[PDB]
Amino acid sequence: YRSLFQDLELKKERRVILDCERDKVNDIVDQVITIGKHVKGYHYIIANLGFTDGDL
Amino acid sequence: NSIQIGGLFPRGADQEYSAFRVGMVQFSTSEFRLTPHIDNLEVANSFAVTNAFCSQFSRGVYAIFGFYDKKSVNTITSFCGTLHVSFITPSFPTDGTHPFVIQMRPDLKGALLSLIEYYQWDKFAYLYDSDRGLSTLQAVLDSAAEKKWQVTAINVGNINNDKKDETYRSLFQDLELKKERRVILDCERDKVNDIVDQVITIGKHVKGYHYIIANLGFTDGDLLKIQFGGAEVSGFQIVDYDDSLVSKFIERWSTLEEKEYPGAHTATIKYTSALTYDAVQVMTEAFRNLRKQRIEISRRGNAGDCLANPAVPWGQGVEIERALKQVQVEGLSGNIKFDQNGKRINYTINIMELKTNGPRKIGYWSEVDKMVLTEDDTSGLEQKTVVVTT
Amino acid sequence: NSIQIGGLFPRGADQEYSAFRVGMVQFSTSEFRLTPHIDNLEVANSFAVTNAFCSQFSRGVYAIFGFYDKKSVNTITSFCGTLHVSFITPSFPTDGTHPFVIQMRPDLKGALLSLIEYYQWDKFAYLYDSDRGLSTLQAVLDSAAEKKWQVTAINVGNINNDKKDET
Repeated sequence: YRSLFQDLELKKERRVILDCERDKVNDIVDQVITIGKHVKGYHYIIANLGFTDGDL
Repeated sequence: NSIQIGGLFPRGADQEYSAFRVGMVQFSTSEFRLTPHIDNLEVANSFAVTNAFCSQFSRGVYAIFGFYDKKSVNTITSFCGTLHVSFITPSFPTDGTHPFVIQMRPDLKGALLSLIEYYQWDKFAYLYDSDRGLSTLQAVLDSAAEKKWQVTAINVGNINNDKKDETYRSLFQDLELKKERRVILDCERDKVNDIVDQVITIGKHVKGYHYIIANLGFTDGDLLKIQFGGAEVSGFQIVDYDDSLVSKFIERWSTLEEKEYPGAHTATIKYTSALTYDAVQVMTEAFRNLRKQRIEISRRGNAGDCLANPAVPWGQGVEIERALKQVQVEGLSGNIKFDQNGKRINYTINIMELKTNGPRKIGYWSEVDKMVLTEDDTSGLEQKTVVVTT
Repeated sequence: NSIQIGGLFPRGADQEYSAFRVGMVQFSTSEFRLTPHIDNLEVANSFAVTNAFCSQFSRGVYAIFGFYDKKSVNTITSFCGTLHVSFITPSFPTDGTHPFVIQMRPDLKGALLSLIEYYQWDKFAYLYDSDRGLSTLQAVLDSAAEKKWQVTAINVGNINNDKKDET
């Protein structure tokens, strides 16, 4: 993941649409927390019906 | 030879009690047996402290040992300053000089000062908890007078566990008005971890922020949770794990069964417990020094009431302190020496920093040599400063 | 109905004890009269404090009176809290809600902050002794954060009286 989001930094992406399973959503959000890219200036879109179901 | 001593401990200080028994095992000798008198009374109640104190005084103990509250420190100083009973302590150093008050915890403030001196901060927020005493705050303010600092001190410690939440978000929002990038936390490890977690949740651990954790437990707390945030983090370590004696300590410390010694079966250890384990060594070293001096100390154990008026000090106990301060041996904290006031001297503390690979030392702060960088430091961005012919 | 009471007057506080005598005069009544147990001991010495305290406790006095040091506040609070014995003081108020504690000093900090607001100050020095406690310091700093101020606090009180001039 850290290798992955670093790659996003080269494009300096501020905008990402995740499309993953309830569990993968959790792990991804967690890693985003650890790398801290949940700060203002980023944005996300969770492509599933479980958006409320997720532990946001 | 039986040698009775006290054994005060706060409830929930299990690691320290375990390490204490470890001290009893490691340094036991046929020449004499130490005779601990364990008491797990709460530190919060000064009256209870008085109770245990008079109780062990009835025990006729030649020494007493344990932690103390900021609320309780004056009591211990009063009695030990009264009955001339020596008292070693892991806890924070006394703000004032006292007789019979040995203290295991190195003064920390000067290293903090030099640390700020290195980063050359002009202005910063300063959180603190009342329980360790505000003396550090008095120090940083005194420095602020000379060094011209616009420090913003705040106590977080009044907050309830029940609503320790919005109070934080409200707090850091207040920091935003000054747009502070630089804050020194000064809290106990639990509230340390909580505040760190809140910093995580609010996300203010990205690059461009910085922190300074004012305690010896800088490695003891989790930092993995914030290691990757990009904000720089640095602290202190009284206990180098790299030390051969220390790694040797780890070799067995891991081995101990969790049942018999809870909290002990781990790769690491809190510095405080380490200070306890060292303290027992110091005590025993002192008693070994006494018998060699052939100094009789067999005072009657029937000391009677500690409230006795007039209170009469027993002289051999007064002599004991004279040995205690003069004692010098290695410990988990490394070399230890005392002043005539019983404060620690000739000590030095490692300056930790967290890095993406993991935590690392960068230098050491002597009390006399102040800050001293290691040569371990590498280099900056060498672009070969692009040579340009003309 | 004579009623035994404690008496813990710090040494050198003569005017206070005299005022106590006047108080005994003004309110004396046939229904009951107080029975002071007057003592003049150092307020700093928590040991002696506990000594006289348990001494009057042996008397089983139904009330106790005297001052307390910042060093000793924890003592008397710990005892009245433990022994459930009433006590009265004119010493500076505790920061916490302690049972069986009476105190004649109104809190002064809010009026102080108010006075600050009246002058609409933004920056100032703040000399302080450590004796009455740092509560006012914590307060003025708290207001300093919110009101956006520039405190310059200094602990004058630790200075030795011998060279007390050069400092």
